[PDB]
Amino acid sequence: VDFDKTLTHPNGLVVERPVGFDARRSAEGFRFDEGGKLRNPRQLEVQRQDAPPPPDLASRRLGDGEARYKVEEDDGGSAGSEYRLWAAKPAGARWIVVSASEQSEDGEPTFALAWALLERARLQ
Amino acid sequence: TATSDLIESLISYSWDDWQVTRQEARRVIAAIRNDNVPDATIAALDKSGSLIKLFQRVGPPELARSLIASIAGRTTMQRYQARNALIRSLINNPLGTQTDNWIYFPTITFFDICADLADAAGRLGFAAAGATGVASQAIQGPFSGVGATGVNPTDLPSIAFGDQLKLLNKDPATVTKYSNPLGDLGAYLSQLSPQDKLNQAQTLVGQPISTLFPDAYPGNPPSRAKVMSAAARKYDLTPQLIGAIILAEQRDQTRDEDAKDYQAAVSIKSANTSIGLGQVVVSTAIKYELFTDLLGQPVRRGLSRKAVATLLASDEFNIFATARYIRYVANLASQQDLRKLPKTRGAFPSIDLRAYAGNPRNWPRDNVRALASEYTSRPWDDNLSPGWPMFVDDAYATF
Ligand SMILES: [Ca+2]
Ligand SMILES: [Ca+2]
Ligand SMILES: [Ca+2]
Repeated sequence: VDFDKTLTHPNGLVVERPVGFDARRSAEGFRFDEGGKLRNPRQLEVQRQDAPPPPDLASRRLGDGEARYKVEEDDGGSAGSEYRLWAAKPAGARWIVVSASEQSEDGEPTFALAWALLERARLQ
Repeated sequence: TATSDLIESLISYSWDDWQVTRQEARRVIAAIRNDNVPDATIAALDKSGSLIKLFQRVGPPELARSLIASIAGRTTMQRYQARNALIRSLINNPLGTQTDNWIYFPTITFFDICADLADAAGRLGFAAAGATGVASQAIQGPFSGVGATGVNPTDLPSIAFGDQLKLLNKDPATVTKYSNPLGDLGAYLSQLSPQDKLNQAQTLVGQPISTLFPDAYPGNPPSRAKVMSAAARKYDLTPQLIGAIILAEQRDQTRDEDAKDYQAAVSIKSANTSIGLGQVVVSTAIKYELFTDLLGQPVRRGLSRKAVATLLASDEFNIFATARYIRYVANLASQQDLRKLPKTRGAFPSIDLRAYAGNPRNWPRDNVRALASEYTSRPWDDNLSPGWPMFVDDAYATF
């Protein structure tokens, strides 16, 4: 896992843009698309969301805090099924949410980059 | 007769409960395959009570396969009689054909699969023998999978037990070893001359199918090219389009990846991998019943998940599944609202949804590029593969 320059959103969101990824200012944060012309590129979205996440979500510890996530799988193609991570982290009063997708032939991916990107995301 | 006399005398050359000599069995098989009146021969063996004897005395399962497949395939009016004799013979020898590569097919299923396969081959027009092809010797790197090589994924050695656990544990080196070999799709194409590309295409397409059921065919197994043409007519596609889709997959495939694809699918974990020539995903083949045109419903209702994964490693089944699925992705495209696929329209400005409903002879090239994207990835969700469209388009241009 690796990042370079930091990106700041008018809505008070601070994060680093992952190396090898193109970035785009989004409505409530940033979208990162893996660079090059890959067969099966990773897509990443990080956002401030003022509304809370739902219950029922199996959680995990994200450093000095707790994260709530869900992984969903759809049919994809040749490169494997589509896997979609949805993970949210408490930040002050609101929350920061990360979204990632990736195809896999070999079961659920770890989503390491997405988790790194969430954990190191700023509430200010 | 005129082959039953021969066969009748040959089986008198053994004990009642013991199996005939390997070479005698080979001679029975050959006689069966070389015979001009196969139904009559069956009817004859049955009159004399020699038909069941034949199944009892032959042989080890490797030779039982050849015998069963040969009879099931060449046979027609009298097929049911061969089917019935085999059934009574399995009372004694239960294991029959169900071992090795074929352990996921009960012996009666092996028979029915050979029957259905031979019938489809004559009917769809791919029964006829293919010339020996020059296969690649490669064992590593891009284009070293069954597409290039002829080596059935099912024949590859077991991945070392320890390495299997490293795979489950996501060990980077091990996962790299058993993964897609290409990152920069363009750089790979750049290093190939037009002659190199054409060579890969002929190697891919000119080889005999690597089939789990060789003796279901009247003579030798057909060229892959012939099977592709046949699937093309069946699905209103083009052998060039099927060829390009598969060439692309096979470029981004290795021998080691063939081993993981098949072994992980039939392992305790029944992984949901993509297998064989067109890299069909196991669950997709089940979901959309991709074998519909080669196997009748009776056989299809009975196939285990692991039998399906095994069939996908048989070239003719894989080619037909791949074609069925391409035609499915095209019909599904036909019915979209291009307005709701802005990124698709954006990436492929000459896309023509209506043309997808028809033959690819009249598809704009952007239709091939788009479908390539939506073959490697989920179809028509407006998320595109950035590199695959150009990759498949290069293969298509070669064809
Ligand atoms: Ca592959
Ligand atoms: Ca695969
Ligand atoms: Ca897609």
